[PDB]
Amino acid sequence: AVSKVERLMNLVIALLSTRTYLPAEKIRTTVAGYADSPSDEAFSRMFERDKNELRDLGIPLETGRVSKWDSTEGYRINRDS
Amino acid sequence: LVEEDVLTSIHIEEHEIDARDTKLGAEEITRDIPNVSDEVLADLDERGIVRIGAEVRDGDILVGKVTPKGETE
DNA sequence: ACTTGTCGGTGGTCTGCTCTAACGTCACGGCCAACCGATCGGA
DNA sequence: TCCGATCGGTACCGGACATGTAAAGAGCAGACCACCGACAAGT
Repeated sequence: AVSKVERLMNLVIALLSTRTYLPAEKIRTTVAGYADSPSDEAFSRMFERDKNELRDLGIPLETGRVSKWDSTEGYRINRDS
Repeated sequence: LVEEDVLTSIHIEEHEIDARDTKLGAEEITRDIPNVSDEVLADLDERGIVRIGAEVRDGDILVGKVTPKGETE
């Protein structure tokens, strides 16, 4: 049982403090509050809603590949912007 | 022979290090060196390499390269 | 008042399978190029 | 009894290093992810 504000704070801290792009699975496993999702689709919907809410507040999230040798996309927040 | 440098020769050794592009991250050559003392980096210039003409002993740092480690437990 | 599990849609990317109808039809390439001794199988 | 084949072996320490080609293309479908609409129940 984690409040939504705490979940969003954990997500933004994890994105800011990580210098490399993180895929959805790593965020689900690591960041607290995403481990109680009954199904993968429910987690994806919740993460999309949270990301949309954060983007609405003006936080400049950047999406790109995890690595030049990998195809999965990741998330990262630029510290300069 | 020792005193007057009769049988004296000069030997030149070449040391090379490369910072290639890795899958898990990018390698950058700089004088960060997170875990050392302060006296070790006396001879290094602003770009993390030794200065020309600076004597180097055994174990001294020539080029300081830091590579990403990745997520480890 | 705010939020979330459940439901359905677009478009892009990575991955795999099936198809194409003039006529076609049995490969070069060759090392090896030592030296001695012991043993099994044909003539 | 003789002899063309076949297999077994032949010193040590030091050192050194990493490949060189591709006769294609198109149509359809499946799995997964970044972007989204609703809707009632719990907070």
